[PDB]
Amino acid sequence: VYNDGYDDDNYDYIVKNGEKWMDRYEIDSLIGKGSFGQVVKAYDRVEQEWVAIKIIKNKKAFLNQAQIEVRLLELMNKHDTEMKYYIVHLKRHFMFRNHLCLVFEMLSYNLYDLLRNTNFRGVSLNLTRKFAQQMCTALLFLATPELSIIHCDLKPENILLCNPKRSAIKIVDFGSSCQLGQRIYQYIQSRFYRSPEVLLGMPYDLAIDMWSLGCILVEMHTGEPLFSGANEVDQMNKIVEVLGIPPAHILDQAPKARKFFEKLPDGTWNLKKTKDGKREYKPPGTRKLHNILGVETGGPGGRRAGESGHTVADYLKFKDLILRMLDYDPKTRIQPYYALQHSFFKK
Ligand SMILES: NCC[C@H](C(=O)Nc1ccc2[nH]nc(NC(=O)c3ccccc3)c2c1)c1cccc(Cl)c1
Ligand SMILES: [Cl-]
Repeated sequence: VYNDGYDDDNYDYIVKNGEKWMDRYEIDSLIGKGSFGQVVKAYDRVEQEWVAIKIIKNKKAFLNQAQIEVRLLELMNKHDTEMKYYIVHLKRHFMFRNHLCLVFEMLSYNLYDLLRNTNFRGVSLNLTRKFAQQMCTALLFLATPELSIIHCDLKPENILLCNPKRSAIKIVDFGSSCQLGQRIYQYIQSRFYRSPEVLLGMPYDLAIDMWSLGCILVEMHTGEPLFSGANEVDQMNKIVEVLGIPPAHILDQAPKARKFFEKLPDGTWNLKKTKDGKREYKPPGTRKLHNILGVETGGPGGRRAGESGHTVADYLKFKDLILRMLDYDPKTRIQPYYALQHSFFKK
């Protein structure tokens, strides 16, 4: 028996359709599972609305981290400006049957579900621009000095539509987030969206979220992850195919440089030597975003040829923004305020 029969063997609450909690919430059903717990849909009798309840796993390490999440959600939800409306709203939280429960405003499907719905053809450049703009505005809000919040797990599954037929989005899952100067983990971010500084074991700041955004925006237009590594070695090799070897000044300070690269007597770096015969990656920097995006050939896979809103000029602007978001140097990587001034967003 776990938690007196209330929990399964993975620390999760065994959800039961129709259950009424605290003479207030009427559980409709389980609507998602993840590493930190479950999200159920529930009707709130007192406020008379549908809400999403995240039931955190009944396990100390999960509980203690989720408490950092709550503090951050409360700090974001109360901070004064209107940019705060890109962040999901925590309505309240309580303990129930030894689980921490967070009650959220109801939202629709995530950006991954949207892509799946197009059969991974990708969404239009116009829709991509709308998501990009909203996300940069969310990132500008997190960068406001009082908050200085690093999300740490930006990816299509954590950006949700408010309404399934409309373009407005919100960011969820601050379960791994921290504030600048309160960093506690080293292996963070989903692998495909993971930044080079984290791969390399280096100190990291808010710039890691802009790296993830760049990866996300390409994926949303092409339908396909930009850097789809099966593990860390493979993830760094895939980044290198597109962007080249990272600059000497970063690798010279990187504790995990030698997991992926080796230093030559001249002071320059290469990828680590591999078995004779064993070709697997394109040579450094020869997989061009120019071709992935199909800038001059009708978009990703030619699928946008002779469509409105997908001109060569449009694509050149989009490509420039993306490369500025995928700068290897977290100190010169484009910051949210300047990204919003990019010609890609001109009216
Ligand atoms: N890294 C995944 C973060 C998600 C997540 O979707 N969290 C949400 C937070 C707040 C929220 N408010 N409304 C939501 N809507 C849905 O979950 C949903 C599901 C299916 C179809 C429409 C909407 C959601 C979802 C998640 C999913 C499953 C379990 C957890 Cl513990 C977290
Ligand atoms: Cl969440």
